Amino acid sequence: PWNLSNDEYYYPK
Amino acid sequence: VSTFPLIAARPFTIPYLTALLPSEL
Amino acid sequence: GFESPRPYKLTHQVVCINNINFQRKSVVGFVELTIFPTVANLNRIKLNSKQCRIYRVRINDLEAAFIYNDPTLEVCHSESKQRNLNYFSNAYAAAVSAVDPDAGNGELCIKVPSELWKHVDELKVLKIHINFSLDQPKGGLHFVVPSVEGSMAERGAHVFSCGYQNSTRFWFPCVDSYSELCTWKLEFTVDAAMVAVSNGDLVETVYTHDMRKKTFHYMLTIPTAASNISLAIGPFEILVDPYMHEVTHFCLPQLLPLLKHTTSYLHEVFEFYEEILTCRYPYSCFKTVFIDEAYVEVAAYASMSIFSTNLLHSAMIIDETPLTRRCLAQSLAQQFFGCFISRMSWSDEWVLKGISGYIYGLWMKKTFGVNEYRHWIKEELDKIVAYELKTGGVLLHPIFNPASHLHFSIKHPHTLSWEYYSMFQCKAHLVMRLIENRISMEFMLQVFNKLLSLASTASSQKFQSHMWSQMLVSTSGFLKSISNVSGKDIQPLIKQWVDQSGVVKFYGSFAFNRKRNVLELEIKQDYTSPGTQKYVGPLKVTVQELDGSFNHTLQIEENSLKHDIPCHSKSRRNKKKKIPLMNGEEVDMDLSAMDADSPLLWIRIDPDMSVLRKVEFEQADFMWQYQLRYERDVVAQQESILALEKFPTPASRLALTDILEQEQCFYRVRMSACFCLAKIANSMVSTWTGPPAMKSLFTRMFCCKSCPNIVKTNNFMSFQSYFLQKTMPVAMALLRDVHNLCPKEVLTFILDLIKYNDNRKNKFSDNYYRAEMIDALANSVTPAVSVNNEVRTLDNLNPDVRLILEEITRFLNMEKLLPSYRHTITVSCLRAIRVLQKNGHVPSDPALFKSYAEYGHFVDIRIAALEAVVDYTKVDRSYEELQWLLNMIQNDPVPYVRHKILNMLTKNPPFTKNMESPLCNEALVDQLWKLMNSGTSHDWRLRCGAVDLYFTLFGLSRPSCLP
Amino acid sequence: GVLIECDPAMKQFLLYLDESNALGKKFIIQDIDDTHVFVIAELVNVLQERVGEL
Repeated sequence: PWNLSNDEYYYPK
Repeated sequence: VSTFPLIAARPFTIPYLTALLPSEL
Repeated sequence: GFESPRPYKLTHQVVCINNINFQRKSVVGFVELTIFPTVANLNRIKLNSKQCRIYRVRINDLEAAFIYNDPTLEVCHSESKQRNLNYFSNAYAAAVSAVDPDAGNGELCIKVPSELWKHVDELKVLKIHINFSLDQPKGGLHFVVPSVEGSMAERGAHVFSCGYQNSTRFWFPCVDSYSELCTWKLEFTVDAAMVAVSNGDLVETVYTHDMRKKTFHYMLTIPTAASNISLAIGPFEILVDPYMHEVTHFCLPQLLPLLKHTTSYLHEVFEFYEEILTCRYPYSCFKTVFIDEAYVEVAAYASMSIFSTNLLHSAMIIDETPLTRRCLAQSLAQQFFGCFISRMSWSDEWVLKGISGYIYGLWMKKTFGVNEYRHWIKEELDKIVAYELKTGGVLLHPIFNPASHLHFSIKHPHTLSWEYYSMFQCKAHLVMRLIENRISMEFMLQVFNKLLSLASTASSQKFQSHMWSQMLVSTSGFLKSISNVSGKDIQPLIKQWVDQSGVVKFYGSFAFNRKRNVLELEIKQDYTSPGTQKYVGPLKVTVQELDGSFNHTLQIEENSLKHDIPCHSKSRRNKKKKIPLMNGEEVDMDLSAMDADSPLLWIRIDPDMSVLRKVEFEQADFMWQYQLRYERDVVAQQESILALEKFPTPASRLALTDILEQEQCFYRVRMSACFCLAKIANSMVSTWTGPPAMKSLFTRMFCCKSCPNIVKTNNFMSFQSYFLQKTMPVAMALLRDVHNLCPKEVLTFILDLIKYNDNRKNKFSDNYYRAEMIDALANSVTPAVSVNNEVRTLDNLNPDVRLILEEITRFLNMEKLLPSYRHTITVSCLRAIRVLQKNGHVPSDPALFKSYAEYGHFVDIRIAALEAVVDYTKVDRSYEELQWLLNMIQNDPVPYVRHKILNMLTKNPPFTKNMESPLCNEALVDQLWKLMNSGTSHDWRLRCGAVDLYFTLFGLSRPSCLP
Repeated sequence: GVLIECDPAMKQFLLYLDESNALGKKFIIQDIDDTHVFVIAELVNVLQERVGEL
């Protein structure tokens, strides 16, 4: 129901 | 009937009302 | 340039519908077309019509003579003894081409009266007034009339237009092609308590003189095709969007709060699609209708979308919010690029399907994150390589057979198999991602904005198609607009991935030369398989060495096999320094497993998925473990999970367990690591030291600190440990002991997870977690040890299975009194009873599933019960159950259920062509040939499903089991 | 290759000649551990001259 992709740890910028 | 009795499946006339609607709200 | 295949040009069409009778399932109406002949001596005018009884036709208020014949009603003659499928496919393609409006043809042939020939030679207007009647439609308009008494608005009866592609001929006579654009005037005289939703904007709503009926007048000034015109008449609850005020949402009665919560996100979808493209939404209104017994889950017409009510959820329902959200998003993407910009031929359909799927993927990227985007792209690519290696290949943009490796003709959308249609849309959006890879994303959005801007300057003119054909896109126009905005042409990429119909297969293996410090890759292609083709372009490879991550481009010509790339130092093993990753960060790695002589940690062939490929790389197991742990790409973590199943060493168990414990890993990687850890644990029995896999980890993550066997009370507010918590016992139940039976330590753990479940404290529902608990109980069932075919009775039941059977009986009976959101526990319990019947535990009796597959049940229960009956008639070779299923295909009220029964009977067939079965009569061949020929003549999706079933059962040649 | 058994403290003596000799591409082709090294066949007799200083 939300983002749930830990994007700040895989693509930090 | 004594061991594992199942309530028989009855058809609804409008099944989305008993499926989709929340009962505790 | 667009030149019409029709000798006339249609300007305006009036569709008036009166007397919608719900008791008799009947509509009456007329249709008035305004055509301009482009060639003199027009004589006959050929229109499209199915199922409508044509009463009278008047051309310019003069009585004209029409003749009707539909060759697609009975495709081959009844007295032809042919029984091969290639004959039927050619005859069906010829029959569909004989009613095709994309040629000059059509089903209703009207003869122009003689006195109008001096009006038609000097090219002046003709106004054709047909009045018709649908007596009891088997297609097109679907009447959902419940059997509660009361008025038709009090019982909840409604009509909606169903079908796919050009299926508007099924409810009024038209020119049912996507290339005949005209303006529209739509009047519907419905009951006073009902509302009629259609395309355009509602100009007025007048009462009738008795005030018992009212007429809805719609006008559509944007020139759309007849195939984009829809209708939904019912007692709908109206809800104006509180954010965007031209958007109205219609639901069935008593479902207004679900509609309020569900359609509350749609303004963000509107804002996204209007800011990546720079055109505003082209239509003046937007209407979302939610209905019962829908054809597809989401249909998109001009200025209107028709969804099923099964998408409506409340605020406390998770695991359904993203699915409904993305259904709304792809309906809006098709509003932009399937309904406003239309198709010039049946070729150039890949352009529209690709642009719709590509901008919907951009929406998914922004909304759910880049990691969910990469996971979705990888699952679509795996889907297409599985389908294309299975059967032939999908050919985007064929030239008119061009694809003769497959049992249907690809000249028309209504002869395609449904799986081919799904894979067509899937491959179209992946090829559009490839065009974005060659020509950057901002130039791609500029292409789409140029197409939309040409269409919207075209959409406001009044000239009858002098300029209205700029709203139709083609392949040559799309490539020319790409070449206009970028200066590069993509003709090699178009020639390889569109015109050629194949995917590539890569087999890679490396060797590190220590002397010259090089990495010798060895990439060979399998190009002799039936689905494959040969790749000769460039190929990116990413090598992670101790000095960092380096990309290399390899030129893979036909005679190429060995590619020597250079390697860097190994001075980050001399000092302990951090090894820099693919992104800017750097981590501490345990280099004890690495080779002493090689610096390279892992290799990835084609990391960005820049070709339609299937890679089979041969790394070492420590390289797969390093790629699972320290990679910053989710598709590489998924492929390392997939490749670690072949290496059951305890270092791989440590790698997957460290992935499972790790938050800030993407959650769908941990959900895969559960099943990979279960498979590895099953393979290293008689070596496993401590408890079963993931149990201690479950008690560490999700149970109480003071009580290890009592689970914590449910708080599902994190949405990543909720998914991991509901997927971990399902994988944990696939554990097996040395005796091939599930251990009683994991089964007891699952039963204690079921008993101590308390959900009185979270703001979310528990139906999916409990349904997954039933799925975990079903996974633990091993086949029973029947002796001398002993009858399975209650006393000789397994002591393990009696607890499982008690739990699923309790769950199903409690669902009968307190139902779940979409009867998810009914579906899970029916699936588990079929699991217990598939092994020798419960008697193999289909009567329970036959009672759950009746008409009055919810559609998820129906398809689960019918899946159980299809599995039963495959295993027990039942003749009467197959006749039951074929009868249910012939006469069921819901056509989605008929399509699903044909689909499930194709996926899990009762016999294949190789098998000798008792169910290989001439009677079954005659029944299925009659089902292809007649019987399925009203749907275009049941007929392709019957063709698929006949192909799966009897093959392309003459049925063998025949005189 | 040519298996050569040596001393752990003497293994790095042949590695310094690898980074100094410009005859071939690389002297040591595979360094097994601390008491086993490999070599293109040609420098055992030449190494015997360096024993006077070792």
